[PDB]
Amino acid sequence: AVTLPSHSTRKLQTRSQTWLESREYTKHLIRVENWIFRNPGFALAAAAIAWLLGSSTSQKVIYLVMILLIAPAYS
Amino acid sequence: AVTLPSHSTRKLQTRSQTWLESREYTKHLIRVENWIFRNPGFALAAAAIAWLLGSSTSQKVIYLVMILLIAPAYS
Amino acid sequence: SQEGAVHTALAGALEAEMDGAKGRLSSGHLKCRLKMDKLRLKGVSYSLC
Amino acid sequence: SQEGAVHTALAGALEAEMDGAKGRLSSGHLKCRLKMDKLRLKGVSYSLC
Repeated sequence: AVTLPSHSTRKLQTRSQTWLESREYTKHLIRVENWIFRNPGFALAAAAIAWLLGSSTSQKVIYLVMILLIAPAYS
Repeated sequence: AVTLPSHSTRKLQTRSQTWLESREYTKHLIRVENWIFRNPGFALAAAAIAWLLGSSTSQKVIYLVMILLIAPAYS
Repeated sequence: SQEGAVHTALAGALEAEMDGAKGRLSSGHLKCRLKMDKLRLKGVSYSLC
Repeated sequence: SQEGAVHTALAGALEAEMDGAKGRLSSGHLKCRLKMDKLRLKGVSYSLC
């Protein structure tokens, strides 16, 4: 079907490498990087929505990052 | 491969139904709901990491929701 | 076989059917202006039944 | 088919092999205490060569 829950949630930990280990890092990094490289306008809109939220600067930057990570996965 | 960019980003719009229309809503909701139901403790961890951040109450609840979405996708 | 992954990746794309070399799309739209300057009326000048 | 999905859905699952009705796992973890009080030294009482 469509959902198919990922198994890296319950990663079995042992000295031997797991089934597809060499790919996780670039997996998530590449998905986000590609999605952003396609649509920059949303980077602008996310900057604005972050700036209008949050009092201090730290909260604003954290909001920027969390929006930029939520939108690519549509999670 | 592992990444496989989703096409709903570029949802082709017209009167006729698209390839898999009936599945999008429950797709995303089901993924999130199942992941949270499997691991309850992260609800508490997210509540704490929210409460430590953000002055107002509304900002803290927005933080809680955004964390509880960004985690199930490991986005 | 990587095929179901492509099938669910193709979420939100239009279907289409194909016969022979030609493929007939299933959804689109067009913009046609209708020059109705040479439409007449067949009925006028007929007596009532 | 959706198999290509199950191959990527599995990430962080151990690989195992199978012979007959038995399955050999090659990645594990065992805890054993070693009673080494019935070991002797074979070399004792040997002239230096």
